[PDB]
Parts: sequence; structure tokens; C-alpha cells
Amino acid sequence: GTSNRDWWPNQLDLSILHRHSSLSDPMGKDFNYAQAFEKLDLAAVKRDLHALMTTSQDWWPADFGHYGGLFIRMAWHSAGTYRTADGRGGAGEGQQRFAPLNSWPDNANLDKARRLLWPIKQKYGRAISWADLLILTGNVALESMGFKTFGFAGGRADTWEPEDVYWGSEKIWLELSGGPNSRYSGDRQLENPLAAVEMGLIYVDPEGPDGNPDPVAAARDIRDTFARMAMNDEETVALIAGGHTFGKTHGAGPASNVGAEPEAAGIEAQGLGWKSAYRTGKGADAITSGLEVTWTTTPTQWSHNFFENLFGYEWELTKSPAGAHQWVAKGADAVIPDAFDPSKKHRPTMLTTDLSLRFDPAYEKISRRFHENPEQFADAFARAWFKLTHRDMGPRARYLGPEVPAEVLLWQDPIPAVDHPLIDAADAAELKAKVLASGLTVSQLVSTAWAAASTFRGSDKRGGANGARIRLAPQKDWEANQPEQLAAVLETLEAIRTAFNGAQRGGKQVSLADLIVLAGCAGVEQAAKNAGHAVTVPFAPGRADASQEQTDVESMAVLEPVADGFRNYLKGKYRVPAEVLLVDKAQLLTLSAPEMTVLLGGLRVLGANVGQSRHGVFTAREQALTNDFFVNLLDMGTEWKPTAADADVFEGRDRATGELKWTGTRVDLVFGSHSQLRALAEVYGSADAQEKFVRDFVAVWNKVMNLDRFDLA
Amino acid sequence: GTSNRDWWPNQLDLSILHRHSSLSDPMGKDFNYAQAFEKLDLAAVKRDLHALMTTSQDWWPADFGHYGGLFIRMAWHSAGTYRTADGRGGAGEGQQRFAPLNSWPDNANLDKARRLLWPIKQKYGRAISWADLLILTGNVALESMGFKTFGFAGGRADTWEPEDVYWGSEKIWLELSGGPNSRYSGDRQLENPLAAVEMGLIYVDPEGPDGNPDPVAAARDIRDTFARMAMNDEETVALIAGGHTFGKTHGAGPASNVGAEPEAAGIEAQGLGWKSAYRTGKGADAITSGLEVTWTTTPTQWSHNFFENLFGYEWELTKSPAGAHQWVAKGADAVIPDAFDPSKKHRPTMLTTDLSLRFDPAYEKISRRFHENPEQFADAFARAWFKLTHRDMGPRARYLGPEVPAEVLLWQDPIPAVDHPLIDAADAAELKAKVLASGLTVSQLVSTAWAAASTFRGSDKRGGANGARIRLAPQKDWEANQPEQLAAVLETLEAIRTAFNGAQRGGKQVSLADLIVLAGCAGVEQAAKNAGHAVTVPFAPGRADASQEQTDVESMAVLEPVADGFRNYLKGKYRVPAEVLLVDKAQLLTLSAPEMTVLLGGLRVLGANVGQSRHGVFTAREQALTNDFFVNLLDMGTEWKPTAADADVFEGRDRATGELKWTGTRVDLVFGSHSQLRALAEVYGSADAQEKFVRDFVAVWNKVMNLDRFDLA
Ligand code: HEM
Ligand code: HEM
Ligand SMILES: [Cl-]
Ligand SMILES: [Cl-]
Ligand code: NA
Ligand code: NA
Repeated sequence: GTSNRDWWPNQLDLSILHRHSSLSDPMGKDFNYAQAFEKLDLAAVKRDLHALMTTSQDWWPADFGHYGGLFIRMAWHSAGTYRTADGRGGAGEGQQRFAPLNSWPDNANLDKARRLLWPIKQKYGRAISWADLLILTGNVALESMGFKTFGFAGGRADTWEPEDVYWGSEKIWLELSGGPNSRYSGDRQLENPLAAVEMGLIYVDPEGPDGNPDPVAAARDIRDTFARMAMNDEETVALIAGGHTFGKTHGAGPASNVGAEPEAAGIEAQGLGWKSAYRTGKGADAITSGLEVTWTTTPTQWSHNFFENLFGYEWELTKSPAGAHQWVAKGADAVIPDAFDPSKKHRPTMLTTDLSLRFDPAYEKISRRFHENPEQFADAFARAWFKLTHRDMGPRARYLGPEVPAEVLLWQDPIPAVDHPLIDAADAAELKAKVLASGLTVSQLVSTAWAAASTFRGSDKRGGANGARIRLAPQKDWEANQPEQLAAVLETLEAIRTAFNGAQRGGKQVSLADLIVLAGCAGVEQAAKNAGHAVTVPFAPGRADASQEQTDVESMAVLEPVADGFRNYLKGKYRVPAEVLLVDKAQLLTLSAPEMTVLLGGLRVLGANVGQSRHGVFTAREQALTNDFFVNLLDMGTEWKPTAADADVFEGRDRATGELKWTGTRVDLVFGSHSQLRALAEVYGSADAQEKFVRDFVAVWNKVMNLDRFDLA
Repeated sequence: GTSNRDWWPNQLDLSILHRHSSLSDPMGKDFNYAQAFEKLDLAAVKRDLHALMTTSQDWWPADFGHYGGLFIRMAWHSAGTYRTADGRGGAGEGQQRFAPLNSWPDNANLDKARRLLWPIKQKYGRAISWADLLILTGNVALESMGFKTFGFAGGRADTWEPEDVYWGSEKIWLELSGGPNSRYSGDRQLENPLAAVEMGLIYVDPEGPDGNPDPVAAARDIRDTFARMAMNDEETVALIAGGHTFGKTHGAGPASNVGAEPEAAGIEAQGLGWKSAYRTGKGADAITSGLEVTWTTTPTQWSHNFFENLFGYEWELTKSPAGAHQWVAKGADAVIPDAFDPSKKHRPTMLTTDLSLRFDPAYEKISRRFHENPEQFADAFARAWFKLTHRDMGPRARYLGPEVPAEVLLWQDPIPAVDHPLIDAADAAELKAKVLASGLTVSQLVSTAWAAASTFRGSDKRGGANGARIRLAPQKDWEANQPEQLAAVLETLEAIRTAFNGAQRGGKQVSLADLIVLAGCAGVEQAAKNAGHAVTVPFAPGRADASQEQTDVESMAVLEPVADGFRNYLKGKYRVPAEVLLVDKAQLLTLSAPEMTVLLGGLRVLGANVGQSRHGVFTAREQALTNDFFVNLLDMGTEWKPTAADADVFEGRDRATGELKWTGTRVDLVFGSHSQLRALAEVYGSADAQEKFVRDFVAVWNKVMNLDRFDLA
């Protein structure tokens, strides 16, 4: 059946905004996963998981009699899709169970792992999500094998359909670089937002870059991908060597024996894939990656053998039974156990990417320090496994259960506890009046609160106005934030704050984080008053101010908006059309198409554009909260044409006189072109819609102001 | 960006079920269009429309100073996409304004018509839907030009995204038949459910079949397509000649002058398309279809000149200025007015398809009767225009406003008024107990109520249990309905009915339509009781019983289920996989994926399968309402393989012993295969899910029982 995507493959796609509807979710509208989890008997679940480790099923027998390696890999792949550029991927939504991730080549036979966990999932039902269960199982595998974890938080709610993530443009699994849809250009520069070297891989190619078995060049890829997953050199080394202390790879025969991945398999496969024609197709005969490497002399127990082997032998290039490049220890005895036959032993083996930990000079220093000080290695690995598996969970307030680590970690973007009375409704009214008496304008107030709140992204639940990080490096210097204007607003709000707090007794005080947001609310109220209308903008106090030392400047850099169509901002010239980037921003803000539409139209007329641009400011009463944007956008009296100077700017002229009435960007005019967006704009541009527009604007403004408010969830 | 559809293009698509979410709808959750419409000043709207017909805009000047022909075409196209096979298309959702219909070649320049209506749309806002306004404008156009319409109903609520309709498989607009995706096979057999001869056409090619200008062969296509749009020969002739009493076609120059359709046009086009490089590109120079025909001497006034010309001249094959085949009156005077130059006149002209009305022998007899009796022609046209424009509106209960026709028409599947008090809650309890005491089984009761209610389709709002048409021809003899079993059930319910009604005082009585539904309710309660669970199934009385004489048997044929995966039923062998057909049926029933899932799993274990088939009956307590279907489908101890006899039937065997446990179809096992459906099944198959399964089942059962209950809206 031919579809709209076939006819118009470059038309803007809005379905990414209308994912995660109550239509596809089986749980009732009222279901609250945190509440269900909080009642789970987590200790019972962990007992069941421990039992499972050595309960081998014949349809996928356990290596060494212990599923722990398989499960650590499962948990590591669940978390390992995470990209810092957009916060997408990661373990927090359980997306490993859906397309495409359930069928990525690097996820081969993790279908079997997941199926092993169905009886437990079934037994505890809604009180433990698959998303949580996958991480918990990895933890229990570690514990079962003698490694003490740093802790565990529940609270990842399950999702019910695939997310729309850009995973690259290649049309071939595992395609090497430089093809027609290459994710690399220049001197091996990976395109943002990607964090893997090939389509369908988690990070890097275990044989080496584009298959070339060079550990030194492989290190470069490892460093770059892992940095794009928020991991530094120490964390990277700890995770790779820690992981590879356990289990084995699977490459017992040629890859051509492996059949269809799960999404391609027959209905009778019942959701599994990669069925293999090689010998028994499983166990001793398994084929997953094609590599045949067992790293340590005790693959089912924590040890210090990984670095003992890495440094204690010289390594020779060889091939697995499937023809894959890997490494064998020169002159070594057969000291590695076989996974199934007690009478067979094997020489130590390594991947190319394992040898990178020794042959890259900066990794070599860390690895040697871990070899000499295994307690340092064990602590680094524990910490990095916690980070790996919680990096997309958001503020600590979302962390559930009895194993949450008390230690506050910098990567959590921590927010201090509030320890004083909060402002009440009378105080909020007093502060809004002081703010409006100061001389700050509607445009300034709205722009500043928007700058502060709109850093939030739902993908990894980072950002937002909590913390008052807008006052700190690097937010305060971001171009989109208008650093000089912002400094002036903040100075005035800081003096309001200081004066209010100085007059209180008790310990009541207002945070600057709250005051920024409240001031934005005063600006939206005043804008409604400018339009002749009473309005009340909801405000919830309780944000705190984080310090500079609680704000990792390098980590915060991925939150910088380089495109923000809500402020008609584009930092540079991109390949992707600006309206595409607006929908991507809308998705990160968790907005539906209607919310995106009302929000942008209001921001326009309130003066939120960067640089005071008149692009899309379709009103003759700027700083008044009206539906002017939509009424004027849809007026057929105006004709639109791209300028000579710039094809991404448009001039709107009176159709009869030729006179210039407005200018706009693609972000502006898409509302008058896209057939679904223009249907939305029509509702808000109708003569019966001024009250609707204000009500809907205030609701979405409030939504944005509270996106990070998990302390009120 | 590569998507799941690219990787796995034949995987089943569930997004058709989660269209029309509250996420994409800008109106609040509580908005009720009927309430808004009921207070519209419809007369004021029609006054503004009447004024509009002769107020020309320079950006698309009005032919002859009158937009009436443009707007009649607009409304005929709005309604003209309707197919009886599935009820899809039609005017009732305003889908002309979205992709793909907004960009079909046959809809060329209707973008301009719709734009001309924005000021009115804007003025009246949410109180008149685009869907209604498109039809109302066609009516007003007819009225303004001297034609008395049969009436008008409002109540088509607007939609906010495109429907997922199968419009054919061709990858080229207007592709002639016999291509690699040909919609024709055999001796010019058009594939179901399609109702047009080419991709992007409303019905037929105005030049003739695949462009061969033969009126006799074009008649064949006309008859077949119009029959697939529920029109008979008399209605077809009336419509075509009626329409072509007005306006003109547009073909002033070559087609290559016409640019991109709206979905492909530049953002600056602001939702318009087909911009033409030919002279002024509009008005006297317009190009729409490429044909250049004006049918009558008064294109802005109702007349009987179309048949006068048709029969009063002989016709010669000629070419338009764009090279299209059309017909000109041999030896005629220049009596047809020009659309813009008062000093020019033209000879009469016709399309090939217009001459079909004279050269097809059956059309000729009708056309001649209409020529001799133009009052007959006007009445037939008025009735057929009403049918055309209301065919997908559903039961007369949905019809709103002051111009609804009082005459009840057979094609409306009419339901007699109820004229007696209804049963109350205590009566319903008494009846459920009588039904259960009769000996009728859970399987009988659930199967019969399902058979009666599940003919409903949301596409045109036909079908459902109201009417008790299950007792009548042709429903009572449909294979899916198990005619002999059904007759026995109905006899027993009819005796219960007679005994209850005989005992009442006052005029209280219960309809057989209500009793069939109530009995099904008693069967679901009893099945819950059989499982250890007391539940009350909601029931709403007020259905009435329609007669055989109020039931058009031929029209009812398109509602026969030839595939019903809810009953594990396939009447024959189809190209489309059965699971595809289940999701198509779920969409017709207005079901979400969770609803489809729960409902199927419960039906299985209640014994609703046709023929008492064991396929999918994964329980040892049939006729008890339990979640056994899901628990047993998801049990990894059972291995599934296609049978030798039939690849579409599967055996489930114990994995260890080989013992045969179950058999299933693709419809059953897709719940264990598809990654999204299996996630749903897992929720219902969990150990905490018994109460949820029962509650969700009862709610979806009740929803199906009430699909046609617009009397309670
Ligand atoms: C440069 C990074 C990495 C590369 C290229 C990589 C590569 C792979 C490959 C190819 C396999 C074999 C799959 C198979 O055939 O069954 C595997 C196994 C595994 N990896 Fe990694 N890996 C990396 C990092 C990680 C990390 C960070 C962890 C966890 C902290 C991890 C834990 C595991 C474990 C436990 C196994 C063994 C699976 C089993 O016993 O079934 N690896 N690795
Ligand atoms: C076999 C069926 C039909 C065919 C092949 C057909 C074909 C066409 C074509 C090719 C045009 C010219 C489009 C343009 O170039 O602007 C047109 C115009 C029009 N048709 Fe039809 N038509 C059919 C049926 C109908 C019916 C059922 C109605 C309404 C009852 C309708 C009403 C009109 C009107 C009013 C116009 C004039 C548009 C104007 O003045 O701008 N036609 N038709
Ligand atoms: Cl994601
Ligand atoms: Cl439709
Ligand atoms: Na994420
Ligand atoms: Na329809």
C-alpha cells in the first residue's frame, strides 16, 4: 500500500510528537509505576534472579552453567545506546524489547536473555518494569559472581512502542564508513547526534575500525564513542575491563549459518531470532558476534585476571571459526576453561578493542594503575556501572527503592535540598509586583524564564529551571540565552531576591531558580493585562539553587540549544531543515503538536525571539498575549516569497499593494504550509479562539516551567 | 533517517489503530462538536456563503463571476472518495484537507476552493467543521444557482490527521492499468476495496479507460466505480448530468506548465499548489485537469441544457489545448459563454464520460427519460446529491440542524422510533437470569451478541446491533454467523422476549435487539462467575427492531465479515496475511491495540470461534473468563511449528516431550510474535493481571455493544 511517506518523503513528520498516547498504553490512565514499584518486594525479586543464574534452559544452555555474563551484556547493551548529544537511547525506557533495537546485530541472542526473564516478569507483573528488570538482572549477575555493586534505583517506567530515534541513514546493517550514507566525514568525524561507528552497533567494531585490526586506531573510536555516551578515559577502561572479566563471546562457526533477526523471523519463532543451522545452534555451538574469545581463567567469578592476561602475554593476530579477527596469547598454556566440556581448555584470547586498553598510551596508564591496584579498578568499575545504568534516569528525586546510593554524584546535576519554608501565594503576589515595578519588560521576563526552563529534555530528564543554572557557566554565556541581556535581568532579580530574603523572618527565603520562573509568570500575566484580559498563571515554588561546583561545565555543553525555533534561533547553517529541528525540540520538551503550536505563537508576540528579531512577530501589539500570530499568518491578503539574500527568510507582502507587512523564517511559515500544522493554526486563528488561545498558552507555559519538577511528582 | 518500516517493510503496522489520539487534537477533551453546531446560526452561514459565490478573489478569479461550479466540484470530490467495500473515504471527516487527498491530481485547484472558504471558517470557528462546511458550500452553490436541494445535515466532526487508507499500490500518480502494481486483473476486474480506476482519481478517467476515448467502454468503468460508491444507474446518471449542468473544466494550455501539488510545494506557497507558468496562471488561463469543456449555455444557472446538448448534437473527437481528448458539437453555433470575455462564445463540448450517458444503452434510457422529464431529473439529482454527501454519516440520529430531511430513506438502514417505556435495571437483571435459566450456553450467548454487534464499522458508521438485523436476510445466512446455531439461539431469545413483554403492564417492552445484547451480557457475567468472579456488565436499552422491508439486502452485503480474527474466521484464502486483516477489523471497530488484544484473548476462551474451532482456545476451562489465552501463549515450555497440511495453522507442543498441547492460526500466534503485541499480551498474562483482564474485557465488550448507539450521544 503506498503511503504519504512514499509520495512526500521529505515532508515534516509529526508522529514523533504523538508517540506514547494513552491509545497504545495498556495500563490505565491513572497507573503510577512509582507507586507499584515502591510496594514490590525487591529482595524476593533478587532471590529469584540469583536462582535463575544457574537454572539452565535447554533451548539456550548457560555457558559455564551460569547466565551471568549473558545478563551483564544484556544490561550493558540496554544502557549502551545512550547519546549525550540528545539524551536519546539508554536503558530508561526498556526500548531493547522493541524494534529496531531488539534486532540490531549487536543485540543478537539478547532475545534469549530477555526470554529467560519472562517467568520473573510474569510473576511480579506491573510492580517491576522490563526497563528496571533488565538493569536489576545485570546487577544481580555481578553480585552472584562476586562483585559488589554501588547500588540500584528503580523507577524506569515501561514504554509500549518504539521511540523515533535517528540512528543514522545507512540502509545496510553494519555498513563500513564512506558509503552513500556515511556517518563519518573529514578526519573520522562522527556526525552528531550519533554515538556508534556503524549502523546496528552499540559503540565500536570489535575487530577494529571498519574491520582493520589495529588496537591503536580502535582506541580512537572507543574514546570518541564512549565520550558521546558521557564516559571519560577512566570510566571507559573500568567498564571495558570490568565487563570482560566475565563470560565469553560466541563464534563457533560461520555466520552464514545464522538466520533472520527477530523482526524478520517467522511467526512461529515467537519473538526470537538468529536461529542457527550450525550443529546444535546453541551452547557449545553458539554464534552471536562471530568472535570466539574467553577472557579469564574464571569467567563466572570476579577476578583480577583480565589485566593479568592483557599485560602478561604478547598477542598474535588470528581468526575465529567464523573468520573474525581476534587475538591469541603467544606461547601461552591452555588455561582458560571451556564453557561446556570439562576436558577442554583454551589459550587466553582478546579482542582488538581489548588490546586498545594496553596499546593506547593514555589507556595504558590507567590499565596499568588498575593492574597494580585492583581495589581502584573495582571501585571505578562499580561507580561507572552505576553511572552507565542510571545516566538517563534524571534527577535523584526519581530514584526509587532501598538500594539507592546516598552519595551525590556530579553527573547527576545535583540540586541541593531545600531546608527552609517556601513562599506562599501572598509572597508570590508580592514578588511579582516587585518584579513588574523594577522596569523589567514582558519580553525580558518571558525570554529569561523560557531560557531557563527550556533546557529540559525528556530523553534523559536533564535540564530545566530547577538549579538556577542559567546564572552559572556555561548557560550564562550561551548565545541563544543573550548573555548581556540575561546578565542585566539576573542582576535585577538577584537584588529583588536579596531584599525579599533580608526582610523575612523565620528562615523563609526564595531561591533565584524560583524567582526566575515566577518573574516569567509575572511577564505572562502582564502580557495578558496588556491585551485587556485577567489571567492567572500557576506557579509552584520549591526549586533550589545549585552551585558552580555542582555543575559540570563540560557535561552541560550538550544541553546548549543550537536550534530553538521557539525563539527563532539557529546558531549556524545545518543540513536538516529548521522546521525539522523545531519538531525535534518539541519532542525533547515533551510537547504535542497542538502544544508546540500554541506555545510558539504566543512566544512570538511576547518578544521571546533572540536578538529582538521581527521574524514571525506578526502583531502590532508586541508584549500583549493575543492570538495575532495565527490570525495574521493565515491572512490570504498576504503573499509570501523567499528573499534574494537568504532563501530561509521570507517576505510577506500585501497581495494588492506590494507593500512589505512582515518577515518570517521556515519555522514561522511552516504553520501556514504543513497541512496538519495549518489545521492547528486555524483553530487558534479563528474569531472564537482568543480565550482558548490564552488558556492553552498558559497551560503549556506552565507545563514547560515544571518539566523538571520531579520533587512534586 | 532509516526507520523500522525500511528495515522490516512487511511487519504488521499498528499505528493505524492509534490515529485520532487526544495528543493530535487541539480541542479540549470535553469538546462536543454537536453541541457547538447546534447553536450555530446556520442561516447566517448560508447568507455569507451565498455572498461568497459572486465575490471574486484576484488570486483565483471566478469563472463567469460565480464560484458555484468550483464549489460543487469541491463537495462532490469530498464525498467522492467513498468506497462501500470498507466504508472508507467519503466527506464525513473532512479528509480532503490532509494528505494525500489534498494533493491528488483529481483534486487539483480545490486547494483554492478551500482557501476561499477560510474567512467563513474563521468567522464561525468551532461551531462549523471543515467537514460540514465543504458539503454546506456545495449545497449553497446549488441553491444560489436555482436548484432546490433535498436538505442538509450537520454533525461531521473535524479530524486532525490523515486516515491510513489503502488507496492502491501504484507508485506513480495516474498510472495506467497493467503496471507492476496494477489494480486490475482478469477481464477488467478492479481489486477490492478500491473504487477508482487510477491512483489519484475520484472515479474514472475523463478521457476514457486508460485514456482510450471510447464512451461505451468508459460506461463500463463508470458503472463499476459508481456501484462501488453505492450508486445505481439512475443515481449515477442523475449525478453526472446534474453536476455537469454547472461550471466548466480547465485546460487552457499544456500541463507541463503546472507545478508541484500542495504536499510537494515550497513553504512559501502556504498550503496551496499547482502553481502554473501558463500566462496569468489562473482565470481565463487556468489549468486543472487539462480538459477544456463548458457543458451548458448558462453554466451559472440550473437548466436542462446538459441533456438538450447531449442529445441535440452529434459529437466529434477533438483535443484540448493541453492535448487531452474531448468532444465538440459537429456543426454547432457558438452558443456557450466564455468565462471571462463577454464578446467570445464557444461551441458545445463534452467529455468522453459525458457521452457515456448517451451511448451506453442502459444509461441512454435513463438520460432520455430525464431529458423528456426534467422534473424527474431534478428530483433524482437532489436525492442522489443528499445520498452522495451523507452516505458516510451513519444513523439518522447523528444528523444535526434545521434542514434535515424528514423522509426516511432505505439506504440509511433505518431504525424505527421507540414508542414505549424501556426496561430498567431490575428488568435487565430478571431477563439475564431468564436467559441463563433457558439453557443457552456462554458460547452461544457471546457468539450471537458478537455476531450482531461486530458488523459496525467506524469508517461510515454502518452496522451494529441496533435493528436486530441479525435475524433478517442477509445477516441471518452469513457463514460467519453460523446460520443454524444462530436460528436456534434466536428462537429461544424470541420466546423469552414474548413471555416478558406479555407479562408487562403499561406499554413496557424489550426489543429483540436489546435482548440479543443483554443476553450476551448475561453470557459474559456467567463466564466471569465460572472463573470465580462476580461482575456486572453494563447495558443500555433503547435499541429497536427493524423490518425486512426496511432493510436493503444488497446494500447489506458489504458488511459481511469474510475475515473476523475475533472469531478465528477466514471465509477464503486471501493475499493479505490474516493478522493484517485482524488489525483492519480492529480499526473498523474503533479499537486500540490493547483493546484488540484483551478482546481477542477473552473471545477465544469464551468459545466465540466459528465452528467451535479449537484454534487459539488455549484453556482447559472454556466458557470461563480468564487470562488463560495469554498465559498459555507466552509459556516458553511450548514450541510452535507450522503444520504440513496448512502453513497457516500451527501446532504447539511440549518442548521436552513432544506432546501436542494446542493448535493456532496466524491470528492467534501473532500475539506471541509481534514485538508490540507481545508486550501487550505480557501485561494480561502476568500473575497480577486476573482482575485487570476481566475489567478490561468487560469494558471493551460493552464498548463494542454500544458502537452504533448514537441515540445515547
Ligand atoms: C569497546 C567496547 C566493547 C566492545 C567492542 C565489546 C564487544 C563485545 C563482544 C563482541 C562480545 C561478544 C558477543 C558475543 O558473541 O556473544 C561481548 C561480550 C560481552 N561484553 Fe563486551 N564489548 C565492549 C564493552 C563492554 C562493556 C562496557 C561491558 C560491561 C560493563 C561489556 C560486557 C560484556 C560481557 C559480560 C560479555 C560476555 C557475554 C556472554 O558471556 O554471553 N562489554 N563484548
Ligand atoms: C464520471 C464521473 C465524472 C467525471 C469523469 C468527471 C470529470 C470532471 C472533470 C475532468 C472536471 C474538470 C476539472 C477541471 O479541469 O477544473 C469536472 C468538473 C466538474 N464536475 Fe465532474 N466528473 C464526474 C462527475 C461529477 C459529479 C458526480 C459531479 C457532481 C454531482 C461533478 C460536478 C462537476 C462540476 C460542478 C465541475 C465543474 C468545476 C468548475 O466549474 O470549476 N462531476 N468533472
Ligand atoms: Cl529513546
Ligand atoms: Cl477515511
Ligand atoms: Na534516553
Ligand atoms: Na468513511
